Amino acid sequence: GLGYGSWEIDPKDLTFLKELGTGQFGVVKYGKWRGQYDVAIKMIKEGSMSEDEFIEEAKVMMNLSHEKLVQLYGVCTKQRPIFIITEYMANGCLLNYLREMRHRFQTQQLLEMCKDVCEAMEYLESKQFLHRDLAARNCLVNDQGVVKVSDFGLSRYVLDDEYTSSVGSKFPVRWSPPEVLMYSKFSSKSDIWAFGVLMWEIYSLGKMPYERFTNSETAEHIAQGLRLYRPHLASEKVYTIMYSCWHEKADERPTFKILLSNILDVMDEE
Ligand SMILES: *CCC(=O)N1CC[C@H](Oc2nc(-c3n[nH]c(=O)[nH]3)cc3ccccc23)C1
Repeated sequence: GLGYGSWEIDPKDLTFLKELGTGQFGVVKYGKWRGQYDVAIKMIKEGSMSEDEFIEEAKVMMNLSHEKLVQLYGVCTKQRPIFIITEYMANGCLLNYLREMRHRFQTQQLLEMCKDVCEAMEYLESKQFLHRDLAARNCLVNDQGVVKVSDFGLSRYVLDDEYTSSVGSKFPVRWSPPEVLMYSKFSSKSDIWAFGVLMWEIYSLGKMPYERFTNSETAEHIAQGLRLYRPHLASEKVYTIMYSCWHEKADERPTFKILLSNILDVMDEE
């Protein structure tokens, strides 16, 4: 209506139904838009986010639509705190989902989770959009068990310096290639590295990568050319795919298109 751009949701159209959890920017709630449509409502804690830069980028993120990307519906801008309105994912965080041993996953289900994420990332790569923080903690699971990539590019708007620089206490060291840790070289190939680590998280049922090491020890390990090794649930062919993501030379890592082809080959063979 009158006072609203295409990227802007009237918060008066929201019904709040359940508290889901709290993350980086604060509380997430389940609700309805205009009485009918399931939404997630992220209440952005004051001072957590570069809000004007985020809102400008929200316009670009609105046009990123792929069935394996958590859809951005819009933002509630006129207020404190602002709200980010997204596709509701009833089964929550992929990391928590993997750690629930009751699911008793088949390796075919784990490969489907890798394929879901890989389709999302191939789409983002096709639009020259980097995720910049790909990990199981940034994937969500819907009521049908479909995995979707969430919070793509949002790390750019985090004001907490512990999260944003390589030797920050909250930087994702364990998902980062050597060139990111050594001189902050972000590229398509740092998303590829992260995707390899996400495949390892899935096949490890949500173990922490390098779980016996500190961030400092992890950085030294990977800089010296040492790597994660094969999760017990990963076949030789699955391990070959995740390992291909960790070539010391970034230009020798595959694309998301090549990874998707390799994952579809294994699905057919295994
Ligand atoms: C692993 C990530 C994490 O810790 N979270 C805590 C806050 C969030 O919880 C959460 N989010 C959603 C959701 N749906 N669409 C979104 O953009 N976020 C759904 C959901 C369902 C059940 C429990 C938590 C939860 C993520």
